[PDB]
Amino acid sequence: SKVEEKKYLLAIGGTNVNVFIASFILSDSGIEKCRVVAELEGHEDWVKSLAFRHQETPGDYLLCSGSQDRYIRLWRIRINDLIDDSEEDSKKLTLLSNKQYKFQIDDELRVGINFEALIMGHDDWISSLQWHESRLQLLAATADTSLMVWEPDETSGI
Amino acid sequence: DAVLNVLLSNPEYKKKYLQTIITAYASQNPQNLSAALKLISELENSEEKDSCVTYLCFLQDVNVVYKSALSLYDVSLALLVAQKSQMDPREYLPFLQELQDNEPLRRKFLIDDYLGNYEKALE
Amino acid sequence: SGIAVVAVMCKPHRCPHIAYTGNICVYCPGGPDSDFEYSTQSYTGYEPTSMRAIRARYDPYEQARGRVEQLKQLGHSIDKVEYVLMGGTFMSLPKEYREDFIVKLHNALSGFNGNDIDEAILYSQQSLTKCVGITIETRPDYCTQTHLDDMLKYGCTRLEIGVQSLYEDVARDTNRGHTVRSVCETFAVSKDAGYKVVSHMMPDLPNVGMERDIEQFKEYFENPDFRTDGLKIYPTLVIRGTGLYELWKTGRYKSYSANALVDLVARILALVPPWTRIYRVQRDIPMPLVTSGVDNGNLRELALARMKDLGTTCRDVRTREVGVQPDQVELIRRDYYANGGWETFLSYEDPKKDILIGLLRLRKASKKYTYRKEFTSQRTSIVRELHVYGQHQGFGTLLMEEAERIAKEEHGSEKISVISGVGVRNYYGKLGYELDGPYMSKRI
Ligand SMILES: C[C@H]1O[C@@H](n2cnc3c(N)ncnc32)[C@H](O)[C@@H]1O
Ligand code: SF4
Repeated sequence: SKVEEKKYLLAIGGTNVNVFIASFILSDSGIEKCRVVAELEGHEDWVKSLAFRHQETPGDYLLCSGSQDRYIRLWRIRINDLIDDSEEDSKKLTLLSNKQYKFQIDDELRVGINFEALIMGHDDWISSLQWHESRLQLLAATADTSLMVWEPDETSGI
Repeated sequence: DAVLNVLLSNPEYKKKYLQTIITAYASQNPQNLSAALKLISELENSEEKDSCVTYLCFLQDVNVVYKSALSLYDVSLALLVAQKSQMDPREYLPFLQELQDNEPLRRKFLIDDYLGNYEKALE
Repeated sequence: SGIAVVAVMCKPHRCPHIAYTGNICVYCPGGPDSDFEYSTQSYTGYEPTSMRAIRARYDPYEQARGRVEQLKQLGHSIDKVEYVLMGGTFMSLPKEYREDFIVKLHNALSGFNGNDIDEAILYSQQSLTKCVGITIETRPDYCTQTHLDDMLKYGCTRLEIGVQSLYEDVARDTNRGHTVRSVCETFAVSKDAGYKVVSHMMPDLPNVGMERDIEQFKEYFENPDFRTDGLKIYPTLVIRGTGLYELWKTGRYKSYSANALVDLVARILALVPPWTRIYRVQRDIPMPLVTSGVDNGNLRELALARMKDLGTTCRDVRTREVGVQPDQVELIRRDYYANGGWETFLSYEDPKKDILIGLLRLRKASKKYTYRKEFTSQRTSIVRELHVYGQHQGFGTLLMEEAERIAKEEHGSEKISVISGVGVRNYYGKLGYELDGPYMSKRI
């Protein structure tokens, strides 16, 4: 997907237990500064499907990362001047699993990627992932002839 | 003791062979875990606190290491031991947060009621 | 833990020796030209593996996936699985069916979706539910240089040949279709390619009497032609629609009583050398189907009890492991000559309690054989399997430390080469090895 003018982010996945995210800046002729900057751990088996959600809030959107350990781990990508500053002397016992990845693309666009949610179930491997055009649901298809919609309900959060 | 008698004297013996010091304490019948977990906290150069605690929690049960890391009054060390302990993070992490913001002498009473050191708590 | 054994069956087909002989084997039951409904060759359709195949309609992606996750609903917690193929003459099938069969065997573990045989095994190398080997059974006239390197591309490491007799008249009169001097020549090209060769033997065949059975198996381990790494003892069962059923009908073939047969296999296991294993003493056929032959389904323990009061202990490498703690262990090796090459058998043993810890096979590559391109530019030595049971951890790296020191000095080799399976290719990459085709080798 894109962020705000020309800067893109690509999300690589396959054959291992991690998720790779790269970045590159566009130009009049081609692209440049194409390098791998993140390395997302958390999974237990291969990553079969992953997709971006559309940027509803300007500067804040989500990321689904489905995998072959029957889990559908989510991510969350924020923008400049909204980084959720941390690691200060009044630290919050950051629970190193939520270690809040951070990088720069060139110099003037820097992001923060943290962990959001984690869902069990699905009874088998999951195949395909889909978001919605407007609302905040998520479709998942598995390998045991099942198809279920996931939704964040109120008064619970999860 | 005799192994520790030589490679706790030179400054360069505890550089290369710092990992076998962890086994030399933790293999005793008094089970001197409090001196192994003391020299880990002084390791300031790199991430070698991670590589040593993952070796100390293999040859010993992890909650035995967790209760001993909790006893020498430094709470940032007890955090790294608990994440290796297959425990529910909603239990220990809130307990570790209440211990962080208090005063130091306020902490050393709160830390001893958990363990059973009632006389040491009372001081 | 352990190793998960998932058994699949290929498409029900006809053997390829029905054309020029006129029919299949005399004792073989089942198949398409029989009365059992929709059954693979040498099966009846009433077996617990052969009932999972018919419900799956022999679809390899759905037959294997239903078997794997069944074994973890019981809760075996599988992460190392070894496939074995059975039924028919799998290498007699057409070439565009065999390669697509093996591809979907790998896709049931990795999750890759494709049809290229050269690319599916690369995805399967970094799998986490990993394959340590594929066993494919075949006939001795289907182990030529065209067929042996097709199995290397498939990921096969162990292959099984039905020998079933060491006499020339028995392989002729039972319409077997080959000669016994031909199977002792194809053992040599198979063991020099790096395969664990297992053969099948059948007592109580027609025209081989009681006394000829015991000099049949004494020759099998004394002669350096055969001396294989495994056996499956399959006593002859008379089935309903077979060829030997009419010999039972007209009174021209009768079987053994079940007191002399258990006496026989109590003597066969006494001669088993410590480098071979006995996988089966009988096969899984439900006894309502069988008319004559073996009465019950407990011939294994009745044979171990019959040699209790003879003083003789079966020194079998399937029997002599942990299944009793060692507290100590020694390093011994054994050296025998098998069909063209110098085999050695390294192991860790206890001579008192008679229990094994680990084992290893190694072979000097001969000069009359070994057509492979990687094993011709210099003198090489081939390690054939490593198999460690279960500190009790460093037994793998000790057997690889010793098999390499013995190859440079005593063999005089410039390269050592492993026939590791696809899922365990990464265990050898840490030890300094590099892949070159089917093999995981290293210049010495
Ligand atoms: C395919 C495998 O089945 C075995 N086999 C074939 N027919 C019989 C029988 N009647 N009894 C026992 N084993 C048999 C063969 O020996 C071969 O190894
Ligand atoms: S024995 Fe092997 S070959 Fe002879 S018929 Fe039965 S299966 Fe076909």
